[PDB]
Amino acid sequence: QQDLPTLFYSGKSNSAVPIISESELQTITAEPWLEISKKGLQLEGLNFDRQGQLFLLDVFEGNIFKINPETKEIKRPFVSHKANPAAIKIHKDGRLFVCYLGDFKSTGGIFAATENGDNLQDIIEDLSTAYCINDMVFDSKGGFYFTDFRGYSTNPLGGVYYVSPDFRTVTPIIQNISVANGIALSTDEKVLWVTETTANRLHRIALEDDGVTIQPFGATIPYYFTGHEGPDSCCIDSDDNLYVAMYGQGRVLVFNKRGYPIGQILIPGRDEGHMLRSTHPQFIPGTNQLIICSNDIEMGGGSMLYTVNGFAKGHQSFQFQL
Ligand SMILES: [Ca+2]
Ligand SMILES: [Ca+2]
Repeated sequence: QQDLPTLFYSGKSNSAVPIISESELQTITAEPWLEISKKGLQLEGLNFDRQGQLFLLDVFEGNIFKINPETKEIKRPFVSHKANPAAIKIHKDGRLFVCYLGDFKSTGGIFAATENGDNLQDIIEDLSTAYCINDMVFDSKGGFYFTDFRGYSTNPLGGVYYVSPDFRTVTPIIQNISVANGIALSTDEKVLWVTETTANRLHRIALEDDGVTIQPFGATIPYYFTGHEGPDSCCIDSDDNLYVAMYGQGRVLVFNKRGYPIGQILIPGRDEGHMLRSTHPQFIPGTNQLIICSNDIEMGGGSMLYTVNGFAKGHQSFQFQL
């Protein structure tokens, strides 16, 4: 697909530190790519495997879907045995890691399994930990950072934690976050991006070489989002731009490597209150074609994946590591 709405490095989108308002951002409207269901499913957790196949899920029913981007064929290999799964991150060894929220209070955690639902492993046990995990991102060593999705605006119970490659140690990276949601590592893995949903803030965290210590005055707030509900999941491209799905806003915002907004992707029907639940953005491996999932549960509609071409090709994350 080459005739898809595309984002270019023109105007202020090509500036290192653009001074601009959201209404002035280079904007494009996403094209419908594939309807998952006529029924309302809370789509989330987009992630491609080493073979370029798309894996995603729906929070409330816990269905795990596998999609052939080429044929548009949709399969449903298995259903999560844990309540409210919210993200899927594929390991370099092929396993699917599934972050779940549980009861939203503390019964969340992370489990791993084959693409067919076999060999269920408790990476982060649910009942023994207070965590309710929404997303995660693997570093090149096999360790990973995850977001603790808890609390609300003035009750910052959330935060970000790092799990060692052997999965035996959990280390706090940054805490006192009002519902940490989205998370991403820069291409050099020295910068961690985190979205705080209930406070509408974007966090940029500069890390030391050990991957756990924050550089002096290294955790900052480069951007204050606006509108109900707030920032959700995010991913980066090979140019270190950050794509942030805005939950309840029917759009995705794109920031350059310095945390400045350079692009905006609208979901068809948002003005009328449709498809406002845009939750996750992800690139088709080896290309700059972006997929975005959203749903019309609020308006009694269905679940749909949308698409556009981003500023650059998707980044080669952990599952694509050789
Ligand atoms: Ca837990
Ligand atoms: Ca999310």
